[PDB]
Amino acid sequence: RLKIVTIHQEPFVYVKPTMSDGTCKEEFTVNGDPVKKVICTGPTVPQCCYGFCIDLLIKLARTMNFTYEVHLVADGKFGTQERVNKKEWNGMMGELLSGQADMIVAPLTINNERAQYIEFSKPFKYQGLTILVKKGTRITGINDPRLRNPSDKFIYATVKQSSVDIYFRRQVELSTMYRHMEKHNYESAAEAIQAVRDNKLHAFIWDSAVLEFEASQKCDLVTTGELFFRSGFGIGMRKDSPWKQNVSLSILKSHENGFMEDLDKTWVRY
Amino acid sequence: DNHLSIVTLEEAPFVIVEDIDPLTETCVRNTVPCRKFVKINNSTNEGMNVKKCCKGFCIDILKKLSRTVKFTYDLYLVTNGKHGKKVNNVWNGMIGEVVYQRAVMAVGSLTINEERSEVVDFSVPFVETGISVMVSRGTQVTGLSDKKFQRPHDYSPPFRFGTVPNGSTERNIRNNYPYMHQYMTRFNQRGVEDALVSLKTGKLDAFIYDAAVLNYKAGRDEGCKLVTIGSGYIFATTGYGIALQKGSPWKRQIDLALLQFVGDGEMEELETLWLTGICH
Ligand SMILES: N[C@H](Cc1cc(C(=O)O)nn1-c1ccc(Br)cc1)C(=O)O
Repeated sequence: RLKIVTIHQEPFVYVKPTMSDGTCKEEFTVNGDPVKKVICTGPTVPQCCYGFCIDLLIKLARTMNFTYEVHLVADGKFGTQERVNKKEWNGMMGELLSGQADMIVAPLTINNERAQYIEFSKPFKYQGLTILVKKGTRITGINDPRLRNPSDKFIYATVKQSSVDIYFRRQVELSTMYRHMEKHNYESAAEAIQAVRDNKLHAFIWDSAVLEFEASQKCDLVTTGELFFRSGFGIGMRKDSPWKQNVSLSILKSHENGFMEDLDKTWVRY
Repeated sequence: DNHLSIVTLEEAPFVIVEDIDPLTETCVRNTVPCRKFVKINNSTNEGMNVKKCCKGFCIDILKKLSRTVKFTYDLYLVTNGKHGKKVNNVWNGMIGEVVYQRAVMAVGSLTINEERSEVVDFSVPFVETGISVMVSRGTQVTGLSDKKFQRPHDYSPPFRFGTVPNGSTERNIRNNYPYMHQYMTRFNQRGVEDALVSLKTGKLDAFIYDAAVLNYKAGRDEGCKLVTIGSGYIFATTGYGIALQKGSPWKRQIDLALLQFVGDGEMEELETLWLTGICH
């Protein structure tokens, strides 16, 4: 019985209250297909989980003959490595590594830092980084003057303890951007998007698969359009895991099957 | 040792094959030595190894891997098949050289798929691809799943669209969209470059093929008249990867190295050097 850790991140994971008798509301997409819901505990009552990643998890479970219980990551973070001398990963990365989770099913970015310590599947989703702003705000993209030499006038940020924070921390020529951002990063994507609507933050630098969905439903918000870096999401497993090979074979089969395309239709596109 | 037999395949700009420099006996500049086995005739298996020089996006990858993972290699070009197709449960192409242990890795425009992944190990993908669509600018298509491809005769006139047959694109469409496949056979193109001219001259409305190749061709098209769809509409998304023998001791360090190259900008520079063109 695999312990799945995930995180709140629409459209990949929606998190909604249960009904009164502890079951999940039955629901269909506007195209007439069942929305598959699973119970998921976390920061600590049961809740309803569904979305792109949940359908993937359900599809993987039936294909590979295992059962699961899903919980939301405690600290609500994706995972970076931090000094304690020892080092330790926070977020879902930390939970996977300590055995609190057997598998991360989330929009978890594949990068070299994490892959030193865990096994990723082949990507189940290819995407990139982009910039969300509130319509009214106008910028070139990643090379706008307001970004390449910041001030407190124009505040931009990302999520703390995320692949995006690592990406800016590791590259020597993003050094001024990083100093500006670390003093302004946010604890979650939603909080950063809400801070963009409220004008407290002027640019959010985050995963395009999330930002384009947010823009297409919250029409005060717009992305620039560019992807300035390309990256994929993968399933996270520990170095030993006997599920590694069959999980990625199933991801590959699902891309060639049109299945992933149906998921993209249902959840990601507008 | 850490000396490796490596197979590749000609497909610009990923692998470009040139005759040995004229003829100081050596490969110069951009290029690495690659040998090719050339048949004496088609009634025999006899041939001669011919010395050539290879360059390109994937060769530049091979060179960075060689230095970081610390290995040496003898590079040769595959002589039966292209990338890898299972013929009567038996593999040809680059995949075949790997599974039958003539080569321990395969480097080139080799697409990662499930069937291959059961008999070879694949590195992480280092360039993105999938099935894309190319049209002349002005034409209105979402992608492969457009109803305009799926039920062609719901539109008058019906669209003229095809692919090059006998490869992965045809096989994928046959499995997913059987009527589409039946319909477009009458529009088979015999190569990429004939399909491009049929597009630019009005004989074809759409060409369906490998996204990485189509993006390359669009970015360099004279007149900038040919366009592909946005990567959000690519079908069956996957990537080129490096194939290794099953259970290979190189897979972990090849994977970490490619992820280092992506994360630190080096892959982006290679894309600008070889793949990005004058259009868009
Ligand atoms: N890289 C080649 C495959 C490439 C050429 C073929 C063709 O000739 O049709 N189509 N693709 C292709 C690429 C990705 C996907 Br998903 C589907 C088709 C390979 O490795 O075989």
